[PDB]
Amino acid sequence: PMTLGYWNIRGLAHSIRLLLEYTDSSYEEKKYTMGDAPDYDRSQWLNEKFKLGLDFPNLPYLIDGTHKITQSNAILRYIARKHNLCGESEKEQIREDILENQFMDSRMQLAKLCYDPDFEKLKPEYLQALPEMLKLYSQFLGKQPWFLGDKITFVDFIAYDVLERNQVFEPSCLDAFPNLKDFISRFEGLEKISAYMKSSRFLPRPVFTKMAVWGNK
Amino acid sequence: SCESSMVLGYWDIRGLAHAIRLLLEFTDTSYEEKRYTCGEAPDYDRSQWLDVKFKLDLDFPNLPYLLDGKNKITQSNAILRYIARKHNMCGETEEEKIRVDIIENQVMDFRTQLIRLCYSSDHEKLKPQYLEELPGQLKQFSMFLGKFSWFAGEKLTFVDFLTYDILDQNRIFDPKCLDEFPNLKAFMCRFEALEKIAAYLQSDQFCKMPINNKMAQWGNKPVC
Repeated sequence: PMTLGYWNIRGLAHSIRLLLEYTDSSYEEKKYTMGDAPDYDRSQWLNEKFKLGLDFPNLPYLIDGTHKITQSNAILRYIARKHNLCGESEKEQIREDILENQFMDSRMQLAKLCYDPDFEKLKPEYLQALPEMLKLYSQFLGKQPWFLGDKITFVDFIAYDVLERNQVFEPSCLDAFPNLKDFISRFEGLEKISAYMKSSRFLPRPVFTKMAVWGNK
Repeated sequence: SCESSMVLGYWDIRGLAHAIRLLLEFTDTSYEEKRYTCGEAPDYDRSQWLDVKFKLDLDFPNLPYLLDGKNKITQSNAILRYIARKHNMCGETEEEKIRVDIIENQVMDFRTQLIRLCYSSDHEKLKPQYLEELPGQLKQFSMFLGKFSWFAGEKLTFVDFLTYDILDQNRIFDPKCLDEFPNLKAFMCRFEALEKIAAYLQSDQFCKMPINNKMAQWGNKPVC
């Protein structure tokens, strides 16, 4: 079936795995292990990196028959279209586009922080700024069940990943925003998601690669 | 006429809005532009933006932004996709769509490295590293393009505007970079040859726009 290749980490593969499960897509995973020693040995990937025939060799990648796609957002949009989990009307599409980018923004914001050596002093800087970020997402969500309205689209899988990840970084962050806290619950409450979360194939952590200051391993 | 006069707001810089301005021009989209100035002194005073920032009714206040009547968009790729969608300049077939989605995110990865290199204070010491790694990235773009007219295959889409912008900036940084890639060079000419693009590229205001904002360690001044 389909093959998903990425590090044995949550990272950028989280949203993809979730989407795959939700859609009951038959797939296999090719997990790559990274070195722990000073030399974070990535040979396991590198030795295979150029032998896969991808146009732009990178992790994660999805191989579906003759299709070999890379880039998280491209993989999600592919599976989404394949299962009709995308916005239809121009309005939904606008929300979908702004959110996709906006959520990548937040992801990179946390990522850089967690990999930056000055994590200790930078953490506070991040924490105090966090609320205004969540405020915008809460307001945008409003009283809707899902970000694109009543229908759950691929954008929600990006949302869950970044929001839930921030919550593990700081449990109380979503308290002041019950709106967003209920989202996570509702999402994890989906039959296929809950089932997958009971499965050994879950892998919720580590968050980042072994060379991150926070959430490594 | 269309007379939409949708307002495009961004700094008085080429930067991210370059691909958007080009797309608007190409598709004959009637628009009005709002340029924000920055401080040149050590205190890069960006209050000009900050004053109106929370008064534009944007769900996520940011730059650039596009106000098309009841539709207010932010995030570059969302703006490009929006305008392009209205003119069917996105992939029509599953194969074209895949290419578009890969390119869009790929040029993002590429551009980020450049921005980082150009804005960083260590711009000089980092400069060589970027260059020694540059041909590899350009290589992949040539390999991906192949014998197609456009990156989406045989159809002009928004991703061509994005690819052009980043290849142009790199071309400016190192004119010789595209030489070993006659594939890319043909793309650049073919793109700049489009009536609307050619006219705009010769335009006065275009020539007076800096590549990057004043605080950038490169391209912060107008070039030709």
